[PDB]
Amino acid sequence: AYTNSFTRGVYYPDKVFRSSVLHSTQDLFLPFFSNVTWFHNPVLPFNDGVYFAST
Amino acid sequence: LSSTASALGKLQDVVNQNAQALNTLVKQLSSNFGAISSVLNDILARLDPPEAEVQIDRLITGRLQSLQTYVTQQLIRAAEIRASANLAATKMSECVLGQSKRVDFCGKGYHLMSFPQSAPHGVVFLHVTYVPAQEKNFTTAPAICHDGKAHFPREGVFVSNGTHWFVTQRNFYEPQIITTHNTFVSGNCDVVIGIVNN
Amino acid sequence: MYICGDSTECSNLLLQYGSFCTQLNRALTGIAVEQDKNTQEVFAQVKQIYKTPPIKDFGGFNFSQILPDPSKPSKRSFIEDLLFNKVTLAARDLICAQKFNGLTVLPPLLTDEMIAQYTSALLAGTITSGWTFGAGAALQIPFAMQMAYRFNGIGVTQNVLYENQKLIANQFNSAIGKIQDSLSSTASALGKLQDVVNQNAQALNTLVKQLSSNFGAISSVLNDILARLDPPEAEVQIDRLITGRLQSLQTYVTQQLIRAAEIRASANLAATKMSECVLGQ
Amino acid sequence: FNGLTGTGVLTESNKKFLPFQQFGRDIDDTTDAVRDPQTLEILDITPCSFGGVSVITPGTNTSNQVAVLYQGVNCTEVPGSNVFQTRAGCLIGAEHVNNSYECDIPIGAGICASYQSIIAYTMSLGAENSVAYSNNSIAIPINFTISVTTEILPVSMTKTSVDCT
Amino acid sequence: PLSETKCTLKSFTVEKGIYQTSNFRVQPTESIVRFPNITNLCPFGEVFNA
Amino acid sequence: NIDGYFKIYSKHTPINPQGFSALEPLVDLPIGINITRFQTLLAAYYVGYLQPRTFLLKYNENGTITDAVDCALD
Ligand SMILES: *[C@@H]1O[C@H](CO)[C@@H](O[C@@H]2O[C@H](CO)[C@@H](O)[C@H](O)[C@H]2NC(C)=O)[C@H](O)[C@H]1NC(C)=O
Ligand SMILES: *[C@@H]1O[C@H](CO)[C@@H](O[C@@H]2O[C@H](CO)[C@@H](O)[C@H](O)[C@H]2NC(C)=O)[C@H](O)[C@H]1NC(C)=O
Ligand SMILES: *[C@@H]1O[C@H](CO)[C@@H](O[C@@H]2O[C@H](CO)[C@@H](O)[C@H](O)[C@H]2NC(C)=O)[C@H](O)[C@H]1NC(C)=O
Ligand SMILES: *[C@@H]1O[C@H](CO)[C@@H](O[C@@H]2O[C@H](CO)[C@@H](O)[C@H](O)[C@H]2NC(C)=O)[C@H](O)[C@H]1NC(C)=O
Ligand SMILES: *[C@@H]1O[C@H](CO)[C@@H](O[C@@H]2O[C@H](CO)[C@@H](O)[C@H](O)[C@H]2NC(C)=O)[C@H](O)[C@H]1NC(C)=O
Ligand SMILES: *[C@@H]1O[C@H](CO)[C@@H](O[C@@H]2O[C@H](CO)[C@@H](O)[C@H](O)[C@H]2NC(C)=O)[C@H](O)[C@H]1NC(C)=O
Ligand SMILES: *[C@@H]1O[C@H](CO)[C@@H](O[C@@H]2O[C@H](CO)[C@@H](O)[C@H](O)[C@H]2NC(C)=O)[C@H](O)[C@H]1NC(C)=O
Ligand SMILES: *[C@@H]1O[C@H](CO)[C@@H](O[C@@H]2O[C@H](CO)[C@@H](O)[C@H](O)[C@H]2NC(C)=O)[C@H](O)[C@H]1NC(C)=O
Ligand SMILES: *[C@@H]1O[C@H](CO)[C@@H](O[C@@H]2O[C@H](CO)[C@@H](O)[C@H](O)[C@H]2NC(C)=O)[C@H](O)[C@H]1NC(C)=O
Ligand SMILES: *[C@@H]1O[C@H](CO)[C@@H](O[C@@H]2O[C@H](CO)[C@@H](O)[C@H](O)[C@H]2NC(C)=O)[C@H](O)[C@H]1NC(C)=O
Ligand SMILES: *[C@@H]1O[C@H](CO)[C@@H](O)[C@H](O)[C@H]1NC(C)=O
Ligand SMILES: *[C@@H]1O[C@H](CO)[C@@H](O)[C@H](O)[C@H]1NC(C)=O
Ligand SMILES: *[C@@H]1O[C@H](CO)[C@@H](O)[C@H](O)[C@H]1NC(C)=O
Ligand SMILES: *[C@@H]1O[C@H](CO)[C@@H](O)[C@H](O)[C@H]1NC(C)=O
Ligand SMILES: *[C@@H]1O[C@H](CO)[C@@H](O)[C@H](O)[C@H]1NC(C)=O
Repeated sequence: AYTNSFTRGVYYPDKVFRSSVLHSTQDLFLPFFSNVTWFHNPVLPFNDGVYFAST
Repeated sequence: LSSTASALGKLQDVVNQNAQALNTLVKQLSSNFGAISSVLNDILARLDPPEAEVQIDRLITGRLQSLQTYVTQQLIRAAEIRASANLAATKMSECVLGQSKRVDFCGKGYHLMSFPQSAPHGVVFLHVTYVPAQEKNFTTAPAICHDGKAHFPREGVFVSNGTHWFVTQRNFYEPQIITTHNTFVSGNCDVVIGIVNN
Repeated sequence: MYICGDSTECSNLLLQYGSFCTQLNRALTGIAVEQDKNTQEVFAQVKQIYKTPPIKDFGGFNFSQILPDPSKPSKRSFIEDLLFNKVTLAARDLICAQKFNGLTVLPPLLTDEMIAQYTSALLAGTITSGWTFGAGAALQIPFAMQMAYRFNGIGVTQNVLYENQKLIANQFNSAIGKIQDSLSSTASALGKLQDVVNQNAQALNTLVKQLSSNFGAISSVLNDILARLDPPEAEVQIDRLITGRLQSLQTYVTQQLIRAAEIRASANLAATKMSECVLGQ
Repeated sequence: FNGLTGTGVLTESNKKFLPFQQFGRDIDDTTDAVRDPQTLEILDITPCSFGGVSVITPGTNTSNQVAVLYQGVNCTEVPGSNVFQTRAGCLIGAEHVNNSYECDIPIGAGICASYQSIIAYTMSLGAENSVAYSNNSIAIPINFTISVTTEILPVSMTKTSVDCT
Repeated sequence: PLSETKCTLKSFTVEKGIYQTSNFRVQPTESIVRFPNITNLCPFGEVFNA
Repeated sequence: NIDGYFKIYSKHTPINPQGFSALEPLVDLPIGINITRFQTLLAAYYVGYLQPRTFLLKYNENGTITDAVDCALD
């Protein structure tokens, strides 16, 4: 399957506290509404980061 | 005018502002601006062209910056002076050449006439105005019921001095007797609120 | 303080560029005094403070939603309170208006309650005495006769008022209640004031934001640059930062001059309207 | 604190830092609170006060006394004469009264000083009078006066030309 | 301060009013530096007290 | 992995995709290696890849991330 990562994968970019504001960041994220290659072992590539979910 | 001073504040303020701007423009010629000397002759005649070029470039850019700032300030000030000149033109066109019915435009009171006079870089108006005084009280009423009809005043107002009733103009106390020639009738009087028999 | 930030070598480098700070501060002070003059000439059109009579019998008209009330502490009327609550964007949270970078907000000369007293004086004068309080001394005159004189000035005879006093009083009361409701419920009616506030705030924010750019130097903070390199050859970067920040400051000052000019024009128009349409017809 | 360097006044605070967070921030990237790495407590940071001074003088022709007004400083850390705390700063050298006169040296927020000894008080907008409004009375003038005023308007300024070269 | 006003205006007589002289800043008195607890120090006696 | 630092975030054990929940850092390791591939030990695991993007993040009143929008989608 090739299910859709709806809105998954936003991580606190740094340790700076901040309250009730809206910030704009430039960082290495997993884009919204993309395909995740479901799996079920292959030596997958890394190519600057990886999100890995399981259940 | 002759004894008291500080009446001509605005023209003096204009002159002072212009003089200060020009003086601080001139004074900016002694600044180093990051070069080795303020004067250009010695630095030109004391070093080789390769470094004289750099120093002269720094001086040139500093002086261009200062001159640009001065020009922009002059433009702003000229705009505000133009607005004031337009207002003065309007005031002379309306209050000198005619009588103005618009309130508080020329003076404080009712307007009668004006006279202009010159000045160094401006104009001076001498408005003449009418101002009332020494009031009283009296007792008013909006209509007069006679023969079942209501009589209203053409121009003026009804007053009473305690016993009798008069019509007087609004801006001056000149009482008159009430006749048919200066009052007009409209309908019966059972709907007006403050009618008075007479 | 804005350019250098408490460093002796930066001050030594800066003092040789002339007297820019002098004309900058002079321009800002000129703007501030202009603002004070604006407000003073707009509102202070009267010499005394007239007070509304305790008993209200204004011929059937109902003014209770404009005249001030004693229950509120600020002595502001109802419509003024609706208008003050609607501008969302000073108790005791004061003496704390300064920011980390040198910049301050001075308080206005005329407190809000003084402006409230001015407008109350104007409105009670025009209710009781008509327009005669703008020429000489106030002369009382009942409200019904003042309204008849105000009809008689647009070409309608004054018979029309005294047989239609009730209709006119009812229409005025209904219209004032309707405007109250429209102002209370509908938003986005105070466009001009809010746009002015937003423009000022955005200009200040971008001025502050500009403080953190390399401008072509090694870094954006003076302390790191001065503590990493040697004084013989670490002066070029300081010079670059000084020039950049001077440029940004001049830009901001010029924009403020333009905006102050347009606000001055608007204040003049408001003064004319307040002198010709309130104190007369 | 642990690398970051600054100047300010440290106060006990009541923020809710997340455990992995070290130091807070404001809207404009200006440090606001810091967690101290010895007892894990939050400390708010306030910049050290500034504010231009000003001098209030009645004119050298009259006397040589002045009153100094510091702008926007809580008048506790100022350092001689009477110290008056107002909402626009604090006054040094001017005594405070309990009256209200129309004033001539406005200093702000409704307070405005004037010479007597240099007092500081609150403005008085005008003499508060009441017109006796009654529904059947008027007031008609019986005399008049004629008054002459002045108005001064600038129309032009000096013409100047400057050569660039 | 009167002398400061006379300097700023560049005149020996100053008219009635309010003038701006200068600005002041409160100077910091103390320096404070803080660092986390000193723990897991490098082993040194394992090559001496062995 | 960025310039010698290998960072592992996580959300450990959310209890029931779909929805919103931010990921809090757990560990940073200062080594630095030319790294190109990986393989797990012994079960079905979704995998996704990260690329540079611009995001807008809305912080809560308590410092938690409660909403975020992309900036090159529509
Ligand atoms: C109100 O005005 C009328 C008109 O002037 C006054 O009536 C006259 O009063 C004078 C003396 O004040 C008498 O000599 C006249 O004979 C009066 N005229 C008539 C027709 O009787 C009247 O007195 C004034 N009211 C008051 C209270 O003085
Ligand atoms: C103007 O005067 C008063 C203002 O309140 C009112 O007159 C009252 O009229 C009623 C009925 O006619 C009387 O019972 C009262 O005694 C009157 N009061 C006073 C003080 O006179 C009314 O508003 C107006 N009256 C007239 C005649 O215009
Ligand atoms: C003005 O005069 C008219 C006419 O007399 C008065 O109207 C009379 O009022 C009385 C009492 O209200 C009635 O009994 C009569 O029927 C009315 N008509 C007539 C023809 O007398 C009126 O009251 C007077 N008003 C004043 C203020 O004096
Ligand atoms: C003038 O308008 C006000 C505003 O409505 C009226 O005040 C109302 O008075 C009634 C009776 O006391 C109350 O039930 C309403 O709640 C009041 N309105 C408000 C908004 O609180 C006032 O009564 C009017 N004037 C007269 C003479 O009736
Ligand atoms: C003039 O217009 C007014 C309102 O615009 C009319 O007054 C209304 O008349 C109706 C019917 O008589 C009443 O139910 C309303 O209460 C009245 N309104 C008010 C505010 O009093 C009036 O009838 C119109 N007149 C003519 C001749 O057309
Ligand atoms: C100047 O600072 C002092 C010290 O904080 C203020 O006095 C305290 O003010 C707070 C409110 O800000 C009150 O809760 C305290 O009761 C006050 N007294 C203390 C702490 O002993 C003073 O108000 C400040 N001056 C101002 C704000 O004008
Ligand atoms: C017109 O009459 C009114 C009321 O009788 C006068 O107003 C009062 O005048 C007395 C005079 O001693 C004062 O003590 C009161 O304070 C006044 N009332 C108010 C509310 O101020 C008024 O002065 C009279 N007009 C003239 C020109 O004398
Ligand atoms: C209106 O006011 C004028 C002055 O403002 C009064 O004229 C003065 O009257 C006194 C008393 O006789 C004389 O001493 C003055 O010389 C007069 N002045 C002038 C310029 O002539 C005038 O009397 C007042 N009107 C009334 C009706 O009293
Ligand atoms: C750093 O070390 C100090 C002293 O060794 C610790 O302070 C003690 O912390 C314990 C917590 O279990 C308290 O019961 C003691 O009362 C504290 N003593 C003093 C003198 O403060 C501190 O907790 C340590 N902090 C860290 C983060 O390791
Ligand atoms: C943010 O945190 C504060 C304090 O931790 C929360 O405020 C209180 O939190 C306690 C914790 O159980 C509740 O019992 C109270 O009801 C909260 N009071 C209020 C007024 O909120 C606050 O709820 C948190 N906000 C969040 C999580 O959105
Ligand atoms: C995922 O891939 C399938 C086919 O490989 C494609 O139809 C679908 O549009 C992709 N999803 C997204 C969000 O692009
Ligand atoms: C100084 O000059 C002013 C100018 O108006 C005057 O008011 C003041 O009385 C003079 N002082 C003395 C002591 O004469
Ligand atoms: C003003 O009056 C109040 C109360 O009457 C008093 O406490 C205060 O000391 C007075 N202030 C001065 C300066 O006299
Ligand atoms: C070895 O132990 C002694 C105590 O007997 C101590 O003084 C010394 O510092 C230790 N050596 C080292 C390297 O710490
Ligand atoms: C990867 O190897 C190259 C040499 O081939 C080296 O220059 C670089 O620093 C290395 N980077 C990492 C992250 O190992």
